[PDB]
Amino acid sequence: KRGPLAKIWLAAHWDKKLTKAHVFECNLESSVESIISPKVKMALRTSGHLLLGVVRIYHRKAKYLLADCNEAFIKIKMAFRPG
Amino acid sequence: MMDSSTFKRFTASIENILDNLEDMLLLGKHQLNELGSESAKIKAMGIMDKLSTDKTVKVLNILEKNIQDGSKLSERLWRDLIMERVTKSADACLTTINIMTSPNMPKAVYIEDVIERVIQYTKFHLQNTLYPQYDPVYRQRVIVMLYNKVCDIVSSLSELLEIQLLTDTTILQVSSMGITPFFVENVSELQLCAIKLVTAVFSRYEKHRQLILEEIFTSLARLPTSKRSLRNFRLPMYIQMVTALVLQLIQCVVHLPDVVITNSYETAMRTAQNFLSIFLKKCGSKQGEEDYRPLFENFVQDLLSTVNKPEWPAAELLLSLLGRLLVHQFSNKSTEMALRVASLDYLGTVAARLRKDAVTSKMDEIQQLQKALLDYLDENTETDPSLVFSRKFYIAQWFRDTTLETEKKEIETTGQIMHRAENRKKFLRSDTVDYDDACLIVRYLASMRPFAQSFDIYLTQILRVLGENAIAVRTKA
Amino acid sequence: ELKKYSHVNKKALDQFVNFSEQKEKLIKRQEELDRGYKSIMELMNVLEL
Amino acid sequence: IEERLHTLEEEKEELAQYQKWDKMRRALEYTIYNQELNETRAKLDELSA
Amino acid sequence: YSAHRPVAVAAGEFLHKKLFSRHDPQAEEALAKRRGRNSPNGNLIRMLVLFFLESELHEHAAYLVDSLWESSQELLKDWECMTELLLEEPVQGEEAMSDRQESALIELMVCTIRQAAEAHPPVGRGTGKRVLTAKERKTQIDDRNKLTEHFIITLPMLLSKYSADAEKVANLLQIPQYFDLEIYSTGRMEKHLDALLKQIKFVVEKHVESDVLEACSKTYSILCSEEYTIQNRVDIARSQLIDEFVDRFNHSVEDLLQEGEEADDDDIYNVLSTLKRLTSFHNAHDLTKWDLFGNCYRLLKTGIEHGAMPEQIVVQALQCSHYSILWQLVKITDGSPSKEDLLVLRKTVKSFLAVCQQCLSNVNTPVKEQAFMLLCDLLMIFSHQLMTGGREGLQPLVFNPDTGLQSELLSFVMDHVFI
Repeated sequence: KRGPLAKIWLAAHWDKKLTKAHVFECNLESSVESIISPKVKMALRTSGHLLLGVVRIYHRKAKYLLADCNEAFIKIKMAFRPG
Repeated sequence: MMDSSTFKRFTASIENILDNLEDMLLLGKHQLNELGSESAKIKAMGIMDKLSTDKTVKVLNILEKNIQDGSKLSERLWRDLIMERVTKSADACLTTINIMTSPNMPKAVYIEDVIERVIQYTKFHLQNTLYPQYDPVYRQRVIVMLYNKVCDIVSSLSELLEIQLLTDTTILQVSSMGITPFFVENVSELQLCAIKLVTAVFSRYEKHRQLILEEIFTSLARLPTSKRSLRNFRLPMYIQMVTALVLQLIQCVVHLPDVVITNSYETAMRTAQNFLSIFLKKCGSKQGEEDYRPLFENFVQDLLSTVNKPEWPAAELLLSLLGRLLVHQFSNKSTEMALRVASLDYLGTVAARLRKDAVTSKMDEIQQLQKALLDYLDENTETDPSLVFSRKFYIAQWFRDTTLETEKKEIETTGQIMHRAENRKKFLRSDTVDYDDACLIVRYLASMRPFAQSFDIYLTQILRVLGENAIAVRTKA
Repeated sequence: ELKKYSHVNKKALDQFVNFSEQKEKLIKRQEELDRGYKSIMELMNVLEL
Repeated sequence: IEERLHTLEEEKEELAQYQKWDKMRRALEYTIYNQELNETRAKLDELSA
Repeated sequence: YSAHRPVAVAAGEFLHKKLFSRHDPQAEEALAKRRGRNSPNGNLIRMLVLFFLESELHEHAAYLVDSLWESSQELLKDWECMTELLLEEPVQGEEAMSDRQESALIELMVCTIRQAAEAHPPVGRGTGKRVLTAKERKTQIDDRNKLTEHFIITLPMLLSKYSADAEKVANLLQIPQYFDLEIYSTGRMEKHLDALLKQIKFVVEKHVESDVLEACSKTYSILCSEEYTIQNRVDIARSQLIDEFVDRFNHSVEDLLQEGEEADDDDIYNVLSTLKRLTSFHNAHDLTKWDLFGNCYRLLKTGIEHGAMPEQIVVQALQCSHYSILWQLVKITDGSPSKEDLLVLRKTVKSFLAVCQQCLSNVNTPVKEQAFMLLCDLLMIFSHQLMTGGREGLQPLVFNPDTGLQSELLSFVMDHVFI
């Protein structure tokens, strides 16, 4: 809805409205984990949900990077032989 | 005019004062701008009877000019920047005009280095400048005039490449640019010029068919997919661009000089069937994160939307090959689910609107009709170029029609021999008919060929798939 | 000389220059993912404690 | 990818050699055809005389 | 023909209701709009033509068409119908299309298509508070498309039928101001453009009228739109025709300036016609690459010395020299001012000033007025506001007025204005 952590709320709870644009470059994972580490008033279950969000988005980056490597595999194999 | 040496000496004075003041390092904008402006038509007949080594030294000089902004890698310095590209673009215009200028062009008044240089200039500066601000996905009159110069230079590049053979180390990247702008928005006239370029490279060389189809299938996902200005090719009835690109690849290869006609024409259907087979097999399965289906539906409605116009043939051949592929695939059980349901859906669409076209269309005589239509399209080629390829495709089509008539008596042998003689006479030969009459006579010719008379047969194929072992497919059938 | 120079695929300069750049863009991102992996492994150990 | 890139690097030097040979062959071909047109002109005038 | 537009529009709606019942019975369709043929609507066009003939209260049907605009929207876009009823002799068996009727129909077409392009009513009927809705603009655009594709076809044999008719050519060449030129790039009809260029070249070389030359020059300037791809293709024909006219002008002038025999009326007519064409096409187009100020200035100086030769030649020479001077003035504010050609241009302007002062002292009164207005142009060129637009190197060009010239101007104004 609103906030830097709103995308993580969508990932933890909705997960359907997420698109590839947010997945690729919207935030740095290592940044946001150190954002969430020292926060005050942090309830246990909401921390668990933020862990859901970060785990989900990290694994989605791994799947999309695997994908990227796949079309890399297609583009490297081409060659031109006039014979 | 046999000489018209009344501004021939004007231009000749221009280059001799230029190479005097430069040879004994830039020549500035205005002089070269007017030089290209007069080079448009004044030397287009008068370039002959000019000193050859002076041509070599001036193309070397303007080569050294275009070296400067060749891969240039680029509030007040921007004025220098824009004037640099406009100056070198005018220089590019002079190169691409000067080389093509004579109808007969003597060998080695050129070196491929300068054509390579204008090519790489085109590559870098086009991809740097014109795509990002005419397509925000990749992201005042100077841009517009630069655009028009790009259009003119690539058109002249196309006809120059048709004039003479070039090396493959040019062919690969000129084909790359000929296909490049077909996935951005506001480039329609550039796309016509790119059609001209791909006619030149495709009909001129038979060794890059595989190449062209592979770069076609690579970046199909980059299509705009926008409701605004998707169909912008007049024939109302505007059509999408890459469909007409495919069509002119289909009709572009003839290789008109005996059995050369037959083998080249079956080569044409083979190249087409490889194209559509690979395109279909890439489309049929659902790939990750994207799809090629909507490409296939819009492509095929455009294909049958341009089914029967006398200057767009072979769409009937596409539809016959479509019927053959669909009966080959969906009858089995081994093929994947999405391909079968796709082919059944396109079969339903073509059958329905073909049926309504059939019920809404109709409601030496053959030689007379053939000669009248060929005269009318000869007029059209005298008016509109590049349709000579369609004419030669038609000649091959009638040759193979008489062939399939021959193998399916002696009076029919005499008749087909007379038709063969007429065809060869019109080969050696290589009124007041209208476009509407041309459409009527070409749909009459299509009615003569056993093509539209198989519709119920296709329904029969549906009858062969009425009983199935899988429910979903026959439900939506 | 050129009869023996016939069987080799072309455009290798374009291929190598392009694909080295794509290699480097995959290199830095794959270097990133492992650093995030140890980061989340450490943070899991923290959350457990 | 790394080994495929290295293979295309040797083939990149190979293509450099191939294209050098190709241009010098074309230059020689054009030179001998200049020679054949010059001899042609010569022969023409000789036969006319 | 009321000045008030609502009254006129109500009257025109009444007229459309009354006098249009050839095949429309003011009832249902299948016989009312068109009978599927290219014939029923001909008679509606016919009493439009007859109404314009009898309406002698106007030489132009502008107010009549504006009144009949919204009431007969479907009828006024059917341009193909009166196109066959103007050129290719329809199968209705009617009489020959009368020349007065031809001019009347052409004037009606001028009015209808100009109202089709621009929707604003003419002066007196003007409002200025006009807003365009989406429906209005889409109707305007596809109207432009259909008129473009129709009339690129019809204008070649239109001119071929009416090449010698000066006023009909002048009327017909106002429509190309409203043609979207990129449709030519999409329609691939630049060949018909070039055919019409050769046809209007034949008209230009066959006609000597100043008005038709003005219309042709304006048409060329409209189609000299550099923002469209066709600019090279049209510039081919423009350069060809002006080069022909340069050669003809030099050939005629180098024999006219010498006394010889005689100079007779034929050489005078050739010089006057060629200089008329050159001046007309030099007004709208930069043609200073063909420096004919030598010939024009020699003609002006021999007009000064002799004084016994026709008025119109001197008028055309003065205007053409002024056009050359102002077109040179165009390519000095382009950010690249030199100094040698700057002083050369100032000297030529000073010679032109002397010629204009002599022509103001010349006894001919239209020559006096033309010299006065040319001097006005020269002084506003070298005015104090020349320094407004961030200029530095134009200071040598600035020329101060002469007190005797000022007194001559005041005397001319008092003798020829305040009467």
